[PDB]
Amino acid sequence: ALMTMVQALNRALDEEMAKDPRVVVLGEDVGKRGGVFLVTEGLLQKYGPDRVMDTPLSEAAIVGAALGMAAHGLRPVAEIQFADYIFPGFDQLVSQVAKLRYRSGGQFTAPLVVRMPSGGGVRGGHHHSQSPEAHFVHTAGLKVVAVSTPYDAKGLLKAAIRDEDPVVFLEPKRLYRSVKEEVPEEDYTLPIGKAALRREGKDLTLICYGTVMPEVLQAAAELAKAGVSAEVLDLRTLMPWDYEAVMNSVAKTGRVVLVSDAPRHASFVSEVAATIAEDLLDMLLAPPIRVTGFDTPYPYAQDKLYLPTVTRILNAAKRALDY
Amino acid sequence: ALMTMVQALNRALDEEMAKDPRVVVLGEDVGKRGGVFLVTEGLLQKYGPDRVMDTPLSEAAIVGAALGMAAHGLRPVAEIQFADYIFPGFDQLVSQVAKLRYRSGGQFTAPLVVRMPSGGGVRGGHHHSQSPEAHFVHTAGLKVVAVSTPYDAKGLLKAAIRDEDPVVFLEPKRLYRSVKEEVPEEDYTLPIGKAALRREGKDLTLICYGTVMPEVLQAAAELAKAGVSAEVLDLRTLMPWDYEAVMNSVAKTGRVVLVSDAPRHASFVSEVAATIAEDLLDMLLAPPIRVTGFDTPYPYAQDKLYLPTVTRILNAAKRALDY
Amino acid sequence: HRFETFTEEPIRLIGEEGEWLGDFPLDLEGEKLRRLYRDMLAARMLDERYTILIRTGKTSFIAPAAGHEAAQVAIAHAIRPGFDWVFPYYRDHGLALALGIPLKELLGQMLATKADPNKGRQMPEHPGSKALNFFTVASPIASHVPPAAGAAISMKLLRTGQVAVCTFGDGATSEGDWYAGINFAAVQGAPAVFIAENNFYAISVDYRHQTHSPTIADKAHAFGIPGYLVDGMDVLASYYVVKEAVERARRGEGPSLVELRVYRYGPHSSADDDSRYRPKEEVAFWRKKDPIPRFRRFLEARGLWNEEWEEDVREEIRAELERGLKEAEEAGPVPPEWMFEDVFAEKPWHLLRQEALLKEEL
Amino acid sequence: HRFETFTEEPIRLIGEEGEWLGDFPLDLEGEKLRRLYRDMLAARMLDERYTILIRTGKTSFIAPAAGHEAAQVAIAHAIRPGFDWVFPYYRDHGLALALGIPLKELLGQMLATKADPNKGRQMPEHPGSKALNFFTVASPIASHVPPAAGAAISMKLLRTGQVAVCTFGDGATSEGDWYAGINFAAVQGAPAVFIAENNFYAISVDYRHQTHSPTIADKAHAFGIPGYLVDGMDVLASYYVVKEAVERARRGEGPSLVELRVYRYGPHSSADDDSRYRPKEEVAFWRKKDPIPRFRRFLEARGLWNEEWEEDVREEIRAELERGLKEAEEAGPVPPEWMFEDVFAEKPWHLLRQEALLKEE
Ligand SMILES: Cc1ncc(C[n+]2csc(CCOP(=O)(O)OP(=O)(O)O)c2C)c(N)n1
Ligand SMILES: Cc1ncc(C[n+]2csc(CCOP(=O)(O)OP(=O)(O)O)c2C)c(N)n1
Ligand SMILES: CC(C)CCC(=O)O
Ligand SMILES: [Mg+2]
Ligand SMILES: [Mg+2]
Repeated sequence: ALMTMVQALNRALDEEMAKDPRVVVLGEDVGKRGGVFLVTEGLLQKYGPDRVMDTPLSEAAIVGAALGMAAHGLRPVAEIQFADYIFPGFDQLVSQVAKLRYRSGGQFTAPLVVRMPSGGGVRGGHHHSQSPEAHFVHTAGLKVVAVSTPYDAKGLLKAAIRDEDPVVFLEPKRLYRSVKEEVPEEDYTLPIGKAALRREGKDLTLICYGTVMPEVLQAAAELAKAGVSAEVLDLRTLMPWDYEAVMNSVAKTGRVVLVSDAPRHASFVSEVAATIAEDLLDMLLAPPIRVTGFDTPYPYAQDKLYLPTVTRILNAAKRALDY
Repeated sequence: ALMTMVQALNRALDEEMAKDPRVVVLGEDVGKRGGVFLVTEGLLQKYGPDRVMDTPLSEAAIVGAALGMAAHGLRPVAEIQFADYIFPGFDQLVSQVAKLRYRSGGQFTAPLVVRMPSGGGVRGGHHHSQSPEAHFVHTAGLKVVAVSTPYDAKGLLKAAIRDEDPVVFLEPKRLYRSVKEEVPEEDYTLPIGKAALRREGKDLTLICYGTVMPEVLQAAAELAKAGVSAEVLDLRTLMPWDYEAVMNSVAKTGRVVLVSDAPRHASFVSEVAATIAEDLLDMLLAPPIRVTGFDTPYPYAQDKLYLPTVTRILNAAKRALDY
Repeated sequence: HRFETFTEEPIRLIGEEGEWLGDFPLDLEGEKLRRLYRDMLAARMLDERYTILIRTGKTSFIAPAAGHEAAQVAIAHAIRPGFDWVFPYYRDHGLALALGIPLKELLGQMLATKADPNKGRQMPEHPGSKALNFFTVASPIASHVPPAAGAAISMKLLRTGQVAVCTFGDGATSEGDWYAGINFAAVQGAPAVFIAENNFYAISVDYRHQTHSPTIADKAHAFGIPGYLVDGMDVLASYYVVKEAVERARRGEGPSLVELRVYRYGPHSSADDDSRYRPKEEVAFWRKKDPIPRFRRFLEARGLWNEEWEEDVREEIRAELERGLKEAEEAGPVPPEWMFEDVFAEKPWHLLRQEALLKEEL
Repeated sequence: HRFETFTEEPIRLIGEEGEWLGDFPLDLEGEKLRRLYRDMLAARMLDERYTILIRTGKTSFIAPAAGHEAAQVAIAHAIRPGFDWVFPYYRDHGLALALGIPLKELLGQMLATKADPNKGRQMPEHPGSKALNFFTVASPIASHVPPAAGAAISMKLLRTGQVAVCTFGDGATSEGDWYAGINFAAVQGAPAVFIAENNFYAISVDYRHQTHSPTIADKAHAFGIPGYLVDGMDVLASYYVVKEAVERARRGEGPSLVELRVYRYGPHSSADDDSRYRPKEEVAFWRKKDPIPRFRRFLEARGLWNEEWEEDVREEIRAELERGLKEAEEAGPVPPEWMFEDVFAEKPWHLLRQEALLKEE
């Protein structure tokens, strides 16, 4: 069946909740309203107030209580209304959730999922979220996933809900309804930690994920018009990321451009770039080039410019090709 | 005069406070106690409770109030007892402090300093060993400084206090009294954003800062006895970092090793490394190698195995030289 | 005079027939009373104007403040604009208007034109003014509470005699920083006044699911400061209770927590759907409590209001609105370069390189 | 039947001369009363044994709990160990001991040996036990309050009939997460009991500079839940009030905030100087309120105590301490490889690589 990302995410939750009574959804406006993006629409009506619960306006309480629920007996899927707003409950996430298994020598676990909309790139009247994944990746103990297709949304969210390790699930708001795709209604999951090959190429490797997907794909198309075959690789899982997939692609093409809308400095793509340089120096025909969000707060007026454009991506590709 | 890092820092605070009435110190146990590390010893008795104030146990209140004070007319130097405890006040730091000038079109400013002990090698476990600089460097709007000598301690803290931009000042606690270096009693400052050359060399570049300087400098010394001339560069300022100093050195030597005790993934040295590979691929004779802390919470038992050892650094140096 | 704290019934001063209920004599001059009314009309009219800006696609987001007029106008008048500080949130454009912020700047911020002194950096409903000590609105809920406390402590140490008023909604009272900030202010006896514009909803989450304390005023007990429960639809009660707290703060007696019970007539925002979690009965019931008509009857009963005067005021207001919108628009779009300005006092090396990289595209 | 909330004077049940002050008649058998005393003595002696571990270098850090005994032992006995959950903080080793956590495991964590079920991953005073639902201590003040609220909500939804107790110091009540966590628990009517071990100090910062509310119990008004002011040096008053709060929570009536007023006789920690910011008049004054001698008098007045029993109890305790320490030490040092274990259920590629790299060292 064809469906948008919102629909896929919703179906994933519905499916998992039907399979396990321990799966519960909690967060701001997730019940009666069905979420500000309707990701949890109809769930309260079907599963009740004990399975889907609106919480007070406190991210610390949301992340923290979820950790407590997970340690005790439930499989909570917490929602942070926007990736930007994870900060009020940052300590709960990094000091309690991330380190529970480690500090307790394995006596206590955190089978919980924290989903959240992120990025800008769309003016639907909603808050533009500066992608904070780097903060999570830098914190040992958290698995981080960022989806970009309805098919992946369902497969991976279900995977996260079954995964015993804490998973931070990022959903690019601009992609919630940007395009429909065939999404099997049958039960299926995707593997966390594995990248997805969107397009095969041999001249250039385009490493990306989430928010920037649209521009990256069109850039590959433009490149094709010029006789350049670009391999588009959607990492999907930022931690642990698909080391093999990355290195095999760069080894092949010899030149790579990494794209993301997250701030440049100490960003996740910076990590991948630095790792490519440390391990495949001998396979590089050009310097690993990073196309990222600028090192400024997310600008509302210049949203069109902050989010990497097809042009910005192509200029980097050219630089990598002409090198 | 010869003094420890603690003495130099205390001297700096005292100097600036005598110089400007608007300079105030606030934090947990900074007053009567003189600080858990004595950095603020005697200031209360000299300047009064209205300039050196003990605060309730809330990092959000500390950082946020410091922000409010700075915006209104004071020049606060806030203290976070341990860098590990910045998280409860994270939103205040990244949402209020870092973006004030920007979101207000320059109408409001944040002339404040946030001091905090950091780094491992002191059997601090998970929350008395962290080096969270990456979280700060990744946040646009914050200047990040990490010192490693008593001389730099005084010069850069005084600089920070005079800087109208928010400055997160990290103090490697293992170095609080590691040595008594010469520190001028006269008034002087140091430039924020400029690395400090510790050793001039031409066979290898060692980029580092803060916590790991002891092992790095010792690694250099042992490389000398072995006939290798390594150049040691202490960045001092992580944001904005000395781009020129770094590129020049690497340009010369052709091979670099970056050392830090901060977790590897999406760390600060990962940023510099990725940037070196992006702008000087043509000057690299070997892959940029990173000797960092492991991607795990800071372990108590294996404390000494976590912190980079001279051996670990030498091994990295060897790979760079034998490449 | 001193109002009762933690009262079971919210404090009221305006009877249903325009009768004065105070246990102290009304001391507002006739002119000042009419001004309060004028500003509430202006606030209401600005709000309805915002509705049109959305419909016409001039702005992408609004947070309807209809119903908050009495509370917002009262606060604006309880302090000394230009002198005292205000730490507001996104729904306070009524307060911003009454405080004296130029429409050109408010609408400029809404349209993100060069007219916005905040340089179109944030989305709509994020005004900010240095001239009027209106601390630029931040997105994360209650994140402005701790800063308000710091500003107040600064005012105390520097003996400026200023006071800092901090407004927020009911939902914000659930955030940890809300509690942490006020606690510090109370301990320092800082001249700060925390005011809740309680509309019983945090988007769709109702008060009952927000907190278990019967009122927000009761929370004051956690700080050992006075707490007040006021009828936020009564502009006089709101004005006087807040004014008294401001004076208490100004004279060094520490902070207060004032709860102004109001109602959000419109949806949470232009991105929300009120008729999706609220019974038409509840809304209609509070509609009868509109603060504007209520205060009108009070002035009417004293020969301080008449149809003719109203029309005169409304006409002068709608003209000001059209003039303000015009100036805001003719200001022009904010330049793309400004994207790298104000991150720091001066643009560092990496921003210079980044700003140059953008030009390869512009 | 039911204690008064927000009382002016802290609730006390033991008179100055060992008399019972309760309205209701005492309903604890003599055996149980002696148990309470036994446990307090064991707690106090464990603390003093910790002092020795510092002096001999066996452990690198300790948080003196002397003075907290009545409160900690009372809490341990107001709940059902192994059934209800406990969310403690670093200074609760006395509570951990009375709750039944093996000395082997406590001392093992203090010494970071294989005897520590927490595998020596954290610094001393960070105990944790799966078997006894003792949620492993975390360092950030009050960070365990939201989780406690969550577990409680879980108990409610799963209708396990369990209760979750959460202990913390006075300083912790100033953190935002403290307020946020409790607020949520209160809204959900969760079976959680929040207990403050108020010793009037957060290291060197005194209560006066910590919060402006006259008591911590008053803070309960912010959540619409009942708040209790109790003499934390009175083991009976502490047991009964916490017991009542626990029963209230267990029957689905929601959380409560219980303030147990105590005093920290030792310095904040082994890395502090207590006699550097506290008036000797204050310390002396409170040293005469020691919970142990106070309950001793109560037992003596009822024929439940005598000098000879005191000696035997102390000697039994001392022997147990030695046995426990010996077992913890003989467990051996934790393997170096354990540093990469438990970050996740299984080690990802980058940890395997990092571990491998280290092994080559
Ligand atoms: C930290 C944080 N979490 C979530 C949001 C999303 N959000 C925006 S407005 C809002 C409702 C706040 O309600 P209340 O404080 O009662 O104010 P009102 O809008 O009702 O006047 C929420 C949850 C946010 N801005 N910040
Ligand atoms: C978030 C955070 N900030 C600071 C610290 C450092 N610190 C450790 S113990 C302590 C005192 C806490 O006092 P209180 O809660 O009263 O407990 P007590 O030690 O008195 O029993 C402080 C400030 C910390 N652990 N966590
Ligand atoms: C504009 C903001 C203050 C409120 C909506 C949001 O947070 O997305
Ligand atoms: Mg509201
Ligand atoms: Mg205490």
